[PDB]
Amino acid sequence: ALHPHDLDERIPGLADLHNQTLGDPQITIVIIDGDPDYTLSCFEGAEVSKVFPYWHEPAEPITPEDYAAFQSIRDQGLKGKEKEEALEAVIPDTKDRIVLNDHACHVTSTIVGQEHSPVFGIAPNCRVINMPQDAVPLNLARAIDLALELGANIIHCAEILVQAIKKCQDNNVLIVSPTGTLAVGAAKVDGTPCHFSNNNTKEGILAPGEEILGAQPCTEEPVRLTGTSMAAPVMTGISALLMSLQVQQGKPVDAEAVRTALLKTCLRGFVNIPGAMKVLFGQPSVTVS
Repeated sequence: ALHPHDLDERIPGLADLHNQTLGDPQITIVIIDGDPDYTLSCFEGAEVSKVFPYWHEPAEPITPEDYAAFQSIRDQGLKGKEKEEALEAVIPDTKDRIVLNDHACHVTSTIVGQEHSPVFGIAPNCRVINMPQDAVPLNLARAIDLALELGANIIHCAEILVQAIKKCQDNNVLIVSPTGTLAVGAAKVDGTPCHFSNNNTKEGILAPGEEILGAQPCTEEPVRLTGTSMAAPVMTGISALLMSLQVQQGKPVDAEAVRTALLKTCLRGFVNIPGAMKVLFGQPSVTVS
């Protein structure tokens, strides 16, 4: 393991893939989520930039104090109604945007956090564009059309929408989305599916979604979170690494090859980097077909 990663032990083949690539700046990931905090050191040296949807009215920046309030409530481990009442007591008007922006920090750090920082992401060397949505199907469709125009190889999300999704597929662009295109479910620390983890089966893959380490706004201290939307960025990173390797070998980026290699090798099952590598760059067994 030339680049030890938190998930090496939970993801067979990750260390070996990291040994070959940490990503390529010709691979662009567009993240449709909240507004992440680019002052965090995990983004120091990351190829990150923000493109705000121009059709949104800009929202007021959220204070560090508001984030600290949210983070204190999380750190306390407040749960159902207790958590709701506490958020309402202190950040009633900003809690919803904070959830989204907090999620954006975490997801983005999982994908692109720099090695040796508090968050080492799956693909620290890929180009990442955040397209923040916190200022707000139609809107998502508009975001996807913009992401395409921005040069996305991968669009990470969360009738007009159905067509926008098809346009991605028709144009060699991978869509990654959590179950609640590559659908991603969440595995427990031991590889089995989390109970909350939600066509999901047909075109979906399981990945670690429990106790994933990532960044939170306004502080250098990382936090471990659990959910299918914690597992999706892991697959976005893996997918970007596999695309990076296509570029490394002089070959063209092929998003559908990456997607099918991952699915062919619990939904469709747990991510199998070694099997997918064999399909993409080796000599796969006919039995995989």
